[PDB]
Amino acid sequence: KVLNVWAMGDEAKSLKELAQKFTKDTGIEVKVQVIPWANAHDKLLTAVASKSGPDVVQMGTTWMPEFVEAGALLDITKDVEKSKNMNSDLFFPGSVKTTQFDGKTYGVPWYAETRVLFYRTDLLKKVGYNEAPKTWDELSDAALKLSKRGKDMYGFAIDPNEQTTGFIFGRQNGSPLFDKDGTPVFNKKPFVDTVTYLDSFIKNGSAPDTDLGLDASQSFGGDGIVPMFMSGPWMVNTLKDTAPDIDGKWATAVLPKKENNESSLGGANLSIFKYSNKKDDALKFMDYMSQPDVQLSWLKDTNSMPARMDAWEDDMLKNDPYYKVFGEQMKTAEPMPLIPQFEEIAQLYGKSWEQIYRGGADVQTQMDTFNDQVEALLKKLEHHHHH
Ligand SMILES: OC[C@H]1O[C@@H](O[C@H]2[C@H](O[C@H]3[C@H](O[C@@H]4[C@@H](O)[C@H](O)[C@@H](CO)O[C@@H]4O)O[C@H](CO)[C@@H](O)[C@@H]3O)O[C@H](CO)[C@@H](O)[C@@H]2O)[C@H](O)[C@@H](O)[C@@H]1O
Ligand SMILES: [Mg+2]
Repeated sequence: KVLNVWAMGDEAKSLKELAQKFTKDTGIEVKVQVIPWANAHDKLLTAVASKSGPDVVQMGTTWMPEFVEAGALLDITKDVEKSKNMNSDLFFPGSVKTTQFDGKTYGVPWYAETRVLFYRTDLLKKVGYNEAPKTWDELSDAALKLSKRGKDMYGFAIDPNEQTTGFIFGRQNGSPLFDKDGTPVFNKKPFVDTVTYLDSFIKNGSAPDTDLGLDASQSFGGDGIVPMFMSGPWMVNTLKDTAPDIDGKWATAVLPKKENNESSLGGANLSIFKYSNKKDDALKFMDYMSQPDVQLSWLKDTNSMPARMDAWEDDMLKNDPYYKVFGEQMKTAEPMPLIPQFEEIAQLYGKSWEQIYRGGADVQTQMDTFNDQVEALLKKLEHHHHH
């Protein structure tokens, strides 16, 4: 009797609230499950293996190609063309790219995100930076200077389990990641030099080489143990809600540049699980949640980025300092490679990064290994497409 919705993290709390109003408005009962992002990919895999799971699923954009490849998401092309709230034409092209495969559409953008630099304005001033670092050389320099405040003080965080980080920096140094032929180029100089660059922060003590176990207010607030980092909109919301002691002492900025300062485009879509016996009510739910006023309500409350383009004309999105930075960054933000093995490739990058930063492996050598692993994965997939 109940429409099952799987959602993730902090956003799923807003979705649960909205779903309560949906149930009041339509009479359709809805149970929203809240799944940590850390566990979600495994939970999705289990649902696919068992063909049992939710009716509506919040899908991280980077996993769209995987779960379309697996046949787990319903083709909703005809249905979204005929909604006035879910039509692809309303959304940013980069967001739409995460939903469309071989001419068919498999979800509706729910929110977008991109990654920006968060920095303590007061602490950067004290090391001679009146504005955020704007190049790789400046990020390195400021970070190293901030790390000299003390043995347990740092300058910049590199999250070893953040799928986007290595690949963002790689593209900034001109690596396409995969060349025109689909061949991975992780062992070519642009990428190798990127990973050397990131390792430089570990080697010089300016990025922590273990998880310090601090929440954002404890690491970025107070005396600013970690005084620069990269994140998305959800960290503006977190810091506004949890770090009052640094109100007026931090800001965001666009990413520092190397060749370019491109960031990632991510977020989440709403999709219908292929095996659902509630497809009609799933679509009603998605249409309702795509109402522009329903969207803007929760988006602005959480400082989140709409994937719907006309939302950006809203006075807050044009004039709020955080939204100005996100909007600027979004102009050039690109999805991670939209390939069905992305997550597994990212996890492989993670292992290789750990061999380097913790194991002391030579970067070129480890990138040769990693690139071979990736090529092997791609061949393994190709073979499934050639029976
Ligand atoms: O990778 C799948 C999917 O990720 C989306 O990013 C979402 C982000 O998830 C990242 C995670 O963030 C956590 C946060 O969820 C958690 O509440 C706090 C406190 O525990 O810690 C982090 O900040 O970070 C890990 C790396 O450590 C990363 O793997 C996750 O992707 O969570 C945000 C808060 O819910 C979401 O706003 C954000 O969308 C991408 O947007 C999407 O493209 C990816 O497919
Ligand atoms: Mg130090």
